[PDB]
Amino acid sequence: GRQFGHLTRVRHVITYSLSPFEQRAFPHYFSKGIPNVLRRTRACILRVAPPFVAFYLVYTWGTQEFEKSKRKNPA
Amino acid sequence: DEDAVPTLSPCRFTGSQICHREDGLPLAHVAIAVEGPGWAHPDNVALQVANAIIGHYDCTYGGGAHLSSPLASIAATNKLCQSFQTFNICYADTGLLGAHFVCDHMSIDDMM
Repeated sequence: GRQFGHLTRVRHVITYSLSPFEQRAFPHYFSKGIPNVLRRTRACILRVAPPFVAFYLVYTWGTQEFEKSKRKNPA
Repeated sequence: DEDAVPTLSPCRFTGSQICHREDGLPLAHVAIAVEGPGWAHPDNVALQVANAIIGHYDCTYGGGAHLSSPLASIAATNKLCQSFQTFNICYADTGLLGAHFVCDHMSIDDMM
């Protein structure tokens, strides 16, 4: 279902738009663009990054213990 | 006269959209137009002929289904509007050429 004209009630909202043939597809692409990705990165590192390094560490340690274990000195 | 008498500068036509959503009003009003040429241009006559072919409609016109203009006819039988009118507005070197209509919320798409 769904349709358009039966979704919900909206009042007093104007929407100015401009035709795609009158504007640029990539406005300040590098100018405003890159700052935004850095800002999006800041916003999320502390939530995405840590779990992963914990694995990165568990992975390298895990490998070292295993390979070092199949060796032996006395007895 | 003398100094301080300027002329008229041309007006860039843009081509965009302004939507003022207001579900409290009971019928939608829509006006769409391309850029027409100004008063002077010889081709306002052919535009007026084409506009006439499309014509106008209103719910109080007698003759529904049998109206010549296909827009008018399909609008009347299928009840796609309350009214519609073509127009050709003229200004110095530009103008608005198109149509305006008034209809129920579920008929804007078919009407367009």
